[PDB]
Amino acid sequence: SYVNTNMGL
Amino acid sequence: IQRTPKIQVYSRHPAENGKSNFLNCYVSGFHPSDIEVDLLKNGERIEKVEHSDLSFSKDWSFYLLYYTEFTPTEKDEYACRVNHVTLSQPKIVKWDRDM
Amino acid sequence: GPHSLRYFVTAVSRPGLGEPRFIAVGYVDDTQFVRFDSDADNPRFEPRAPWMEQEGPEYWEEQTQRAKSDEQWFRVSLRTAQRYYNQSKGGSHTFQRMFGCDVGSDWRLLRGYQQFAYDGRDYIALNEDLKTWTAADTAALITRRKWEQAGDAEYYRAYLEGECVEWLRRYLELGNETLLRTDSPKAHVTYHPRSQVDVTLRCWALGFYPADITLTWQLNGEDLTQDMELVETRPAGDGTFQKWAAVVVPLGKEQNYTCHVHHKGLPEPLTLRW
Repeated sequence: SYVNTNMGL
Repeated sequence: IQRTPKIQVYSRHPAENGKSNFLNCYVSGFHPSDIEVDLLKNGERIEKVEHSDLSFSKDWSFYLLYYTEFTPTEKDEYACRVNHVTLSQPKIVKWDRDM
Repeated sequence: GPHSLRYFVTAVSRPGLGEPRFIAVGYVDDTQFVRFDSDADNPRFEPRAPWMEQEGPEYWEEQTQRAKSDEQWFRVSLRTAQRYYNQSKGGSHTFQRMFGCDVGSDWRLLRGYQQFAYDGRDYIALNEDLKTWTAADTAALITRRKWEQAGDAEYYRAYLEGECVEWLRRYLELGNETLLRTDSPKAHVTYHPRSQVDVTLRCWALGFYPADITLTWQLNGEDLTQDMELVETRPAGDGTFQKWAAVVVPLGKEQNYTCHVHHKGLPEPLTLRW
């Protein structure tokens, strides 16, 4: 449900 | 950026002396998130006040609900005191039974 | 009817006072249902609506791990932003992220979101096509180039059109009898002499859910939006909301004004007066 951001800023 | 808090003080249910209710202080539209909010009874800080989990709006500005159970009387005065980086001194908003 | 699943995430650095505070809250429509707070005794995703108490250990462990992975991403992102904006260190900064999905009548994806703000200003946002990014300034164009070369957007599109909408549908199932209910507003008009010349008419709307509502004052069938003082919708604390809209009119003319209320729980809008 929650999802991670893949690439770095 | 800095946005000063909007502040509303009010009860959960229509107030009636002798009837338990909840006193709410709703702060919104502010940024950064550090903010200090107290609920006062006759000028004195009330103790068991809780708050909602930090959240924010479409414009990224924050909002929180501080609240405590209580039983209003015709004479006891209630208020919300807020300090924020944008305020040069605490802002005190009295609880108006008709607002 | 439309519904949404949204997460609001905030990371705030506190130089010299520890690692950044990291908080995540999730909502289905206007009902909060989970939270993760890095400053809790035992940081983990926890239910904040009674109907989530139905999810088992495996749901909470996975959610908690996604939160902790995202927490480190924010520690890195606060440092990177400070470099991109060439800011002095020692400053306390804020990174925010909002992501989620709105679905339509067929409870299929209608709008997917994944966007960010730095120190309260837009930084970068996934566009409605779920493929491109809108960078808010030059620093964000740097981030935009990196994400456009990865194929980063495709990943979010798959989650927004899939897992996001499937979990929202699951949540609506779990809390159905409270999430799909409405509480139509209980409204009334109060009267407040201001001078001996004019009076304040205040239209109140209490105990409603969902939060979206339109309160309007009219005179001779025309909207008085230009004269209205409208406070922001506020939580009563019991899952319901309140709002009021006021107008200052001439004494003895108060019977000319009508308050109009529209809300999902009102098949026909209300029309009231003092």
